[PDB]
Amino acid sequence: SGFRKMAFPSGKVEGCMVQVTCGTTTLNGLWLDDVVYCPRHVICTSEDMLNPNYEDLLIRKSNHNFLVQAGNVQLRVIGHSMQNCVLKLKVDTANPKTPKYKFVRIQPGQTFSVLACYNGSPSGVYQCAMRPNFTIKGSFLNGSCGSVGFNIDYDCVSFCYMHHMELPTGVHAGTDLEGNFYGPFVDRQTAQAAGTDTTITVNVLAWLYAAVINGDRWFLNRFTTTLNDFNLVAMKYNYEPLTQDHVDILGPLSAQTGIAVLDMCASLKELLQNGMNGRTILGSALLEDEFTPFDVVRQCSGVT
Amino acid sequence: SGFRKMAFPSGKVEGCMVQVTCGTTTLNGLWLDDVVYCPRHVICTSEDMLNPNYEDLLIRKSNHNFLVQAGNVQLRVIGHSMQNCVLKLKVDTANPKTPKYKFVRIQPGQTFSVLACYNGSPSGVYQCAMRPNFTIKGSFLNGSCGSVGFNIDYDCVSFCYMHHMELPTGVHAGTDLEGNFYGPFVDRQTAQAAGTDTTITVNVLAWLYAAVINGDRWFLNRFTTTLNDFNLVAMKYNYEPLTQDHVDILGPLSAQTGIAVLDMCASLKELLQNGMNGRTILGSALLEDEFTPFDVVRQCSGVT
Ligand SMILES: *[C@@](O)(C(=O)NCc1ccccn1)[C@@H](Cc1ccccc1)NC(=O)[C@H]1CC(F)(F)CN1C(=O)C1CCC(F)(F)CC1
Ligand SMILES: *[C@@](O)(C(=O)NCc1ccccn1)[C@@H](Cc1ccccc1)NC(=O)[C@H]1CC(F)(F)CN1C(=O)C1CCC(F)(F)CC1
Ligand SMILES: [Cl-]
Ligand SMILES: [Cl-]
Ligand SMILES: [Cl-]
Ligand SMILES: [Cl-]
Repeated sequence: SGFRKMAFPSGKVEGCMVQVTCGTTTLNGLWLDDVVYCPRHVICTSEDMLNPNYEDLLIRKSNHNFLVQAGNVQLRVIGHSMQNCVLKLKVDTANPKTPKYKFVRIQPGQTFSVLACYNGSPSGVYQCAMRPNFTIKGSFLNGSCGSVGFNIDYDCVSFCYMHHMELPTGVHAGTDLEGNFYGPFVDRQTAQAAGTDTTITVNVLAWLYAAVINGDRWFLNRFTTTLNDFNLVAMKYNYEPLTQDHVDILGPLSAQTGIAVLDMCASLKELLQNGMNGRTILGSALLEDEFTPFDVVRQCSGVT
Repeated sequence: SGFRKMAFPSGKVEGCMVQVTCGTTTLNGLWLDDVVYCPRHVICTSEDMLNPNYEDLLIRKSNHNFLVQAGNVQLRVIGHSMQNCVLKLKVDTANPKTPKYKFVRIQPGQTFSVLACYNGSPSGVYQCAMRPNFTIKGSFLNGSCGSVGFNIDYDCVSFCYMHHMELPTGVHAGTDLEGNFYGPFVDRQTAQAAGTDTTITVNVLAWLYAAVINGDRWFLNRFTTTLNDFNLVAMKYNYEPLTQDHVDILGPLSAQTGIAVLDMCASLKELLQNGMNGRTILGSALLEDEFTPFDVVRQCSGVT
C-alpha cells in the first residue's frame, strides 16, 4: 500500500547523457547509437538570441567546433545536422549502452519521468505531467537544457521531452525529440508566457480511486450523476471535460473498487463545491491531477 | 526554479538488484561484489513465521537451496551466513557493475531514495523520509521485500534501508544493510504497530526557505521569536524540538534569503496558529516536512 509520485528507474537514460560544448555555451545531449541529440541553441551566442537564423549559424560551424564528452571520454563529431529545434551531432562512437528506444510525442494530461542533468552528469529524477497548456511544472536550473523526459515499457525507453527553457511563471517548456515544441513557444528571447491552465479531470478521478484502494473513503457518497451534469460543474471550477473514453479508461479502477465512475464523479462534484472540510486524501489537502489512470494501476495493488 | 520531491538517479542501484528464491518464497536481493544481501525471512516457510529460530532454519539449509538470478543469468551460491535480519549469500560471480558504496544508518528526519523492485526487476524510484517513529511512508506491494533505499554523493552509493514489511496503518518498516531494524519492529508476525509520530520541524523550515527562493512570500512577517518560545509552540502542535544545530544548518538558506531562522520561526508559528487561510506553498496546502535543508540547497538555485 501507499501512494507516491514514482518515477521510472533512470539507469537506461543515465548511460545516454553526455555534455555538449560549442564555444562558451555548455549543455546536455542525449547519445543514442552514433547520434547526440541536443538543443540547437547550443550553437548560439548571447547576441544571436533575439532573432537568430539557425540555418545560417549552422552553416558557419564545423565539426571541430563541437565538444562532446561522455564522462571523461571525448567523442569526435563527424557530422552535424538540424531537425526543428534539435541539433543532431553524428559521432565516431556508437553508444554501447544505447537502450531499446522510441521517440514519442505525449498528450497533455500524460505523465513522464524527468532526469535532471547538468554538464552531462545526471542530478536527480522526478515525475511530471504535461499540463493542458503544454508547460511542465518541473525543477530545473541554469544548465539543465538538454535534460530529457521519458517513459519505460518492457525495457523500451520512449523519450518524449527535451528541456529548453523556463517561462516567467517558473514553469518549463521544451520539445519532443524531433525538436517540435510542446505549446506555442520558441527557442529565442521574447515575452512568451504560459497560457491559462486547467485541471486534468480524469487524473483527479484516478487519484480518488487510488485513495479508495488505500482506504480513504470519507469523500464518498451515495449519489450518482450524469456525464453531462458533471461536465457542467467541471466548467465552473476550470476542470477539463470528461469523455466517454475517460470513463472507459477508469473502468479497471471502478471494477476493483466497485465504485462506478459516475458515482465517483458525484464525489468530485461535492469536493469541488464543499471543499475538503479539513480532511486530507493520500496525504494531500488539494485535489491531485498529476497521476494518470495508468500510473494508479501500476502502483496500486489489484486487491481492494 | 521549481521544487519537486526529487530522487537520486537509480542506475548504480539497478545494476545491483537480483532475484533470490528459496523454496516457494521469492524476493529481491542486493548484489555487491560477490555477496547478495537479502531479507533473512526468504528462508522461512509460512508456518515458521510465528516465532522462527532463524539460526536453526539456516543450519538446515544448503547452498543449492538458494536460487539467485541476475536478470537471466544464474548465480551459484557458494556460501551463506546471516547478519542480524539480513542473509548474506556469497556467489561465484562478483558483480561487474558494483558501484563505490557504503552501508550507513540514517537518522529520523533524513531522506533517501527508494528503488521499488519486484522479482529482482526495478519498478520505480521515489523519495522518502525516515519518520520520527522509524517508519517510512513508502509505496510497496507484495514482493517488494529486499528493495533498498540509498543516497548518492560523488558517485558513492550510501545504502541505508532494505525493505521488510508493511505495518497495519500502511506505513513501512525495514532494516539498515547490517540487518538492524529501524524502530521497535521484528521480522515475524505480531500485532506490532507504528508508535505516535511527530512533524520534522527543521525540514518544514527548510521547505519554507525553498518557497521564499521560489517566490512564495505571503506567509512572511516582521516578527522574530526566541528559540525557547518557538519550541514551546512546537510542543502544542506535535512538532519536533528545534536545536541550535538545526539553526546552524539552516544558516546557508537564511543567508541566501536574508530571513533569519528565528524570523522564519515566527512565520511557522503563525502558520500553525492561523492555518494557511486558503493559500498554498510550493503547490501544497499542507506544511511539508520531507525535505531536509540539504535537499533544498541541492535543488534550489544559489540566487534569490
Ligand atoms: C539552457 O538553455 C538551459 O539550461 N535551459 C533551461 C533552464 C534555464 C533556467 C532555468 C530553468 N531551466 C542553457 C544553455 C546555456 C546558454 C548559455 C550559456 C550556458 C548554457 N541556458 C541557460 O542556462 C539560461 C542562462 C542564459 F545562458 F542566459 C541563457 N538561458 C536560457 O535558458 C535561455 C532561454 C531562452 C532560450 F531560447 F531557450 C535560450 C536559452
Ligand atoms: C516480502 O516480505 C515483502 O514483500 N515485504 C514487504 C511488503 C509486503 C506487503 C506490502 C508492502 N510491503 C514478501 C516475502 C514473500 C514471502 C512469501 C512468499 C513470497 C514472498 N512478503 C510478502 O509478500 C507478504 C505476503 C506473505 F507472503 F504472506 C508474507 N508477506 C509479508 O510481508 C510478511 C510480513 C512479516 C515478515 F516478518 F516480514 C515476513 C513477511
Ligand atoms: Cl530515431
Ligand atoms: Cl500492481
Ligand atoms: Cl560492506
Ligand atoms: Cl544548486
